[PDB]
Amino acid sequence: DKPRAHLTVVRQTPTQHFKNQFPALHWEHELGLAFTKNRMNYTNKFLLIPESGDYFIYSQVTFRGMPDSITVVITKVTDSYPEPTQLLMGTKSVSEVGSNWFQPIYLGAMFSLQEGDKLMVNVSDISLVDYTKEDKTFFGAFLL
Amino acid sequence: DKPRAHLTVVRQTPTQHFKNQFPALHWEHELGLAFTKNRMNYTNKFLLIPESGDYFIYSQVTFRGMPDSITVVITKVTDSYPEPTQLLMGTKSVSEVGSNWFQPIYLGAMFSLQEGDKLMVNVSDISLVDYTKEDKTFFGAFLL
Amino acid sequence: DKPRAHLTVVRQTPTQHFKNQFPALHWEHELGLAFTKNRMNYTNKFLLIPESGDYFIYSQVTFRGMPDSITVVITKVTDSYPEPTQLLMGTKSVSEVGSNWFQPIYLGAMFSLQEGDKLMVNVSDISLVDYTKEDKTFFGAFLL
Amino acid sequence: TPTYPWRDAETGERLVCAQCPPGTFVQRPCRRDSPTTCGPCPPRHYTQFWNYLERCRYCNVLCGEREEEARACHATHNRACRCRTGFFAHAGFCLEHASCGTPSQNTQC
Amino acid sequence: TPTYPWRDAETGERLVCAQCPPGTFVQRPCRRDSPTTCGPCPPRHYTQFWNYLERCRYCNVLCGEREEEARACHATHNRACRCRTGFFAHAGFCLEHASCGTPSQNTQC
Amino acid sequence: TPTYPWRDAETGERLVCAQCPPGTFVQRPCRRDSPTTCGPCPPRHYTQFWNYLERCRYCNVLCGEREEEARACHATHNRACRCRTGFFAHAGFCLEHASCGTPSQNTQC
Repeated sequence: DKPRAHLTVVRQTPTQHFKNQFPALHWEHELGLAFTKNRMNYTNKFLLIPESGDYFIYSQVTFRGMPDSITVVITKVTDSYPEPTQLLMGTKSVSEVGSNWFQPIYLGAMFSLQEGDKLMVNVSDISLVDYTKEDKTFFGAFLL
Repeated sequence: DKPRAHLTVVRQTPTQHFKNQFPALHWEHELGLAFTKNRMNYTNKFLLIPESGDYFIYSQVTFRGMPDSITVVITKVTDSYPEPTQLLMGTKSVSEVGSNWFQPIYLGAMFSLQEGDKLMVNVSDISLVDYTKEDKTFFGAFLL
Repeated sequence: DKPRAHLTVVRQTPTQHFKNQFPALHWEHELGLAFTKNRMNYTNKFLLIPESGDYFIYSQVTFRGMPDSITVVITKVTDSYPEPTQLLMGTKSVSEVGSNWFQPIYLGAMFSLQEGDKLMVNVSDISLVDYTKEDKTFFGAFLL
Repeated sequence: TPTYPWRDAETGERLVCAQCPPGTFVQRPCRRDSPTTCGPCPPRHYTQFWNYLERCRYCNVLCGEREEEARACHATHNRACRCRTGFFAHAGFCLEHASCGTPSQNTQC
Repeated sequence: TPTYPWRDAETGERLVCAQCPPGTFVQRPCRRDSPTTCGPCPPRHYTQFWNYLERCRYCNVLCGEREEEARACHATHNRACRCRTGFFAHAGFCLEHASCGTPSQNTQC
Repeated sequence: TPTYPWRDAETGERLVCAQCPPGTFVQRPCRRDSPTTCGPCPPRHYTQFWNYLERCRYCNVLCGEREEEARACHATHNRACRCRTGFFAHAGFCLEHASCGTPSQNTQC
């Protein structure tokens, strides 16, 4: 059948390498609501595309701040070019508000992808990502 | 063909039974933009899954306040266990702002469901749900 | 195969005809991440439905204000009736905040459409639409 | 009388069909034999204009809190809502007017 | 002892099967021959109630910043989190209490 | 000269192919006979690095209000935008600097 994955959030291991850079998120790929099937593999922050075609890709990242803005980017990486492609961006300016806020950012769209492409989700600030439960921050893709 | 439903909001009949609990919403299932087809049935706040497989599930609930936060949860209920599963959560802290605000919360993802499962949408406060039009608050699912 | 389109934002040519009216947006249909295939045609702000069936339709419009509210509406137009149908609305009241804000509004749902139907995206204020990049404001549809 | 192009379901001869008046909808399209059958809009449905819908439009506007029926769901128009006597409309919210206020406008002290 | 309806995988005779106790799950359903096989919940999984799941529920609650394990992931319950000693819960945020404050409540000066 | 693995379209012999330089893209892959055909990037497209794309990248950056072309769309780079003379960049918004202010920084009184 068709390549499908729904991935859920885990605790994020805060990396040191970020030169004005948006780090990728780590995902759960088999426990609870998380699954991958039909050659759609999750390894090392990427979702590996096994088969060329049109994919619906989606993610929500819930942010909590206890920062000017918050941003989610879903990114395509290929070996054929050194720079990634930004497929989707959801960026929201953070109101002065009260420094005890939470917000989801949701993205989903359809893209023509190629066998071998890697999909990942990047955030503006990893320490703002709510990782406490699998229903709040997730990432998925399926071949149409 | 494949089980599909798009459901639209109706006036909510405010229930008394809510012990710190998120009530489910009532939906329209056949009038206007609302439809159900191919054995995907709507009864009594639930969408009945007729066929096991991978489903894309989505909802938007528009909130208007004329409250610390607002929350939507899409919930799976099975007979095989007394407690439901929270598939998706969209939770947003409500800014002091002005007490004349409105906000949508949108959720959509892919889940492996089983014949007999019931899907419902729960909200943090039913009296904040905008029910005035079918394009603002909706709930849907389709077998991929 | 199946009618599919993902469309991306372009610079908007500010029209004069808007009698308390929500203008439609212009889209890119072939460059970068934008594509249309299998008879799903983009002409003159509309997406032409070639084949009757159930479609998943989606859009994000990123708003930036440098206004009481911001609104996106996805609209169905038929020749059989002079008035359009509002399929989806995402409306968000704009907080006093700071007059240097940005926000996405995302919508996506499933609708039964007919061969010949035209889909378009309308906004509350065209001068608030962020058009700077293709990953921020987009519009798409695919036959399920 | 408005009109619309159509191709026959029996044997596809392209004929010009009659539009249905407000309150009605195309129940059966016109043939080479007979004209267009316009049936009346069912309960809680409407058509406001000369149309060729095969299904009437649903009355899909519910009046909220701080709101009353400005116009009922007829077979020729959708339901419409104004604010209640205590309130006036602003930005999409029906809110109070402070006397020491018409459904459309805020009257002053 | 709770019970559940089931139809046999070999030859579909509708028989009433035994529920599995907390800590366990239906590994094999009951047959006309043998009763229901309840297997123990695997690591980081639980069943809190008499059930007929074919798969235990995952311990899917991670404790955040300003948070500690109120209850560990057992085979009979999910993990639960309270705030740390320095903080109390409010609206979903674990925040400080200003002495001149229990994990549930704000104590005052 | 960078290089890339490829399997032949005619008869799948795995051969190492030549990368295309900035400004170009793989129009035809290398064969057992001939090397890699690099064609020039079409209008409003670019490749900045040694690549093996079968399609150049689109110049997908439009300059907004309060913005000017810092760098034009070349065949070897994407378009880039700085703020106009009246404004400086901050958080993603190009905004004014109050004299009694470079496109990158706010100059003071």
